[PDB]
Amino acid sequence: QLQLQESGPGLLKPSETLSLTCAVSGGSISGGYGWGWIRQPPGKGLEWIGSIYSSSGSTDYNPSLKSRVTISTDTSKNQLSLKLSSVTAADTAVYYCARVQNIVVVFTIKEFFELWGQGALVTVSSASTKGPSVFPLAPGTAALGCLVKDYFPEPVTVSWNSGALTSGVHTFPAVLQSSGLYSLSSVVTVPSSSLGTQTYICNVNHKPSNTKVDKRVEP
Amino acid sequence: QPVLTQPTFLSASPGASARLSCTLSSGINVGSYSIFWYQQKPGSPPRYLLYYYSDSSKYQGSGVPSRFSGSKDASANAGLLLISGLQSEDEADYYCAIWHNFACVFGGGTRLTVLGQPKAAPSVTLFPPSSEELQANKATLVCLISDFYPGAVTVAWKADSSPVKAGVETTTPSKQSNNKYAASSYLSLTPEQWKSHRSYSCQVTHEGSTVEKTVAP
Repeated sequence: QLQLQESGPGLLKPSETLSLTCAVSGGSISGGYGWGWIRQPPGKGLEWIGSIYSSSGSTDYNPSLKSRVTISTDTSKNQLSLKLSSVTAADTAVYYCARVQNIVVVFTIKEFFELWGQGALVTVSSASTKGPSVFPLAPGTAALGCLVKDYFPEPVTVSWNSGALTSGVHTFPAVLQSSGLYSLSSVVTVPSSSLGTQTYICNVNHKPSNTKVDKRVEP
Repeated sequence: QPVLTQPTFLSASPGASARLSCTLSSGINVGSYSIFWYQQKPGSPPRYLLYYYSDSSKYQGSGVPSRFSGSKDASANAGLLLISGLQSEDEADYYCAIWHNFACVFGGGTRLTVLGQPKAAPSVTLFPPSSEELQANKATLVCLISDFYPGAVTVAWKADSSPVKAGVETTTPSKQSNNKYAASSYLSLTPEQWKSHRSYSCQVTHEGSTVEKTVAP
């Protein structure tokens, strides 16, 4: 019944320290085997960063990252932390927190990542953050949408009507423009008979710039 | 070379069994390692599936159907993930892992394709520039392309009847949750360019046939 609530995505300049947290809800950060962090560069595979063990407070880090990594827990906040110093572009990745469970095999005890946070994309770049410009795309099913133009870095999330509307929603993967900025669109298919009486608002969140826009889309 | 090797891609037929391999390099005996398997679908975090060390020592991840099982192939020095009654929904990336010399070592992952999906033409929706964008002295045509299979399209744009190549940005196709594909294309124009033509068209070609949508000022 435990769940991991991971902190959000964002941009870092090279040489800065990455800092992520994971709040455990639905029970205690203590009493189990341990916790860990795993990352995944966009379009690439998984890489374990390190683990921390609850009984001892001992840590086991990926040896290629050891000099830069700190994993810790704070029992009073029920919180797991990762710090990674002196970042470069090679550290751009989705970072996941996870609960570690041990398992008794034959000659040894081993372990696995049983429960995962949702991931946070951390981008390391010399480019500045830029929040999106959001434009309505005006509309028996009718299509209407929102254009989310010229932002950096990923990600952007889009919901409709504060998440109440999910049926018929299609948010498209972003295009990376030659400028280096991203644009995406989200479209929702709705009954055409509802257009005169139902309000439609796209909620566009760009966490790396702490900016959210709610755009009313009308006929 | 890396301690664990997985094939980049694997295709398998629906209803049949998929056999995903995790080959351990020579000098490392597969008999000596517990093999852990994780499944990852687009957008979502990896999901623990199961581990296998021997017939007497193995365990299934919580909520993972018995269709998924583990084994080892001693002669190939490989751990195996076997998926029976293969469903379309099983299309995902699969990662193996072992603990070796105190580290968690991941394989590079295998992307599993489930064969037999029918060909499907793209649905295309084209939006003209919004009044708000035009007021900001910009104009973007938005061409949204969905539910096509296999995952390849080309996009061309026309101003009236003339090809427009400048200002076009088009994504690579990406797998949807329903295992079909989506892509989008954006044409950047000046408001003056937008107003000076009778129409613009987005033309999406897939398997030799084309769907065109038109919008007008």
